[PDB]
Amino acid sequence: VEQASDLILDEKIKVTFDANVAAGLPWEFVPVQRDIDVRIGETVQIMYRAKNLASTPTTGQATFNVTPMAAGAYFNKVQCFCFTETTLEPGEEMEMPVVFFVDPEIVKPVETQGIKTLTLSYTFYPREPSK
Repeated sequence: VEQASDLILDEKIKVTFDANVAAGLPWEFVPVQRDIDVRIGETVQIMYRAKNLASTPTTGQATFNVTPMAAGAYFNKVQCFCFTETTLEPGEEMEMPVVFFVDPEIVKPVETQGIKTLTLSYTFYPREPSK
């Protein structure tokens, strides 16, 4: 429950935040690190930041693949929507904290049964008017 010390068993499980960007979002979408580890539950704060480098406002509405393959379900980002890139005016600095961990429920089902490097492949590529 945006904390996990019932479930923080020892697996220092590595995670690989695959941030990507293309024309469609002309924003300096910085990952904080490529990757982290969490003790399967360890609520770590990882920010994200986006400077809008269009010379016009853009939207953002960026697609992802929230999984290495099997898992994704077990990707404990915060719920309630809040990846708010949405829209920015030309020069505006979006930044937000995310708090994150891997669910140790990953080490339960046949689905995963071996999967342990979580990744979210984020693709900032919706639409620019012109940068």
